[PDB]
Amino acid sequence: AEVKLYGFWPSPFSHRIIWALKLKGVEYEYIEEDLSNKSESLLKYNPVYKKIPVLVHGDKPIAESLVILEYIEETWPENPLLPKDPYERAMARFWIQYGVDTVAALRAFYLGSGEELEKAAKELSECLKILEEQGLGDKKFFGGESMNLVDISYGALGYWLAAVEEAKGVTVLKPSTLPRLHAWAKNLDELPVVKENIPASDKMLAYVTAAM
Ligand SMILES: N[C@@H](CCC(=O)N[C@@H](CS)C(=O)NCC(=O)O)C(=O)O
Repeated sequence: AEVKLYGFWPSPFSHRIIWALKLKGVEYEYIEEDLSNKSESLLKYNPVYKKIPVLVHGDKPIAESLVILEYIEETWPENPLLPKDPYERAMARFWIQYGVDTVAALRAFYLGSGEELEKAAKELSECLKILEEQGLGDKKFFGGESMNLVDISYGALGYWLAAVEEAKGVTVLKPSTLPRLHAWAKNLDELPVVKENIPASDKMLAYVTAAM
């Protein structure tokens, strides 16, 4: 109500927006899209990309999850998900942009097989070690003592990557090699705002498996 969210159930890109809206207490109408039979509404609201998610606020559409998250932060500023200091805001945006590199590494791992899969697993691990060492550090959350937009952007490193790891038979994010990032991902997975708003583990696995 007031806000509509066009999504796809198994997509972390959609889950990101749900978490942000719940952290802001904003009520929304969720519309599930069939990506092989896209609604007329989705095609009208996101003509450029024809992708979910799309947030519609008072009949005006915002596409692209990272753009939507910034819009939510600016439109409902209470309970900030970005810091005030411009430098710390720039560091948040920097690590969100590093998410592009992370998604690419996740994608190569997702698609890898044989000695390719072992390559991509090693490269994903190296990508995550940089994120852990230079991004997260010794903080409980990327946002410090509470989640910020960076935590939301990387939350898929828990439930989603875990499902992919199971399907692939290879675990990359593990406590022995990434103790701080693994603890972060586990803690985020156990947070009610996340745990209540991701698919059941069995459904998530079933999905990634199929996709493969
Ligand atoms: N950069 C976009 C990516 C979103 C995206 O890739 N959405 C996929 C589903 S996870 C999609 O809608 N694909 C349309 C299609 O399958 O043709 C974002 O962050 O919102």
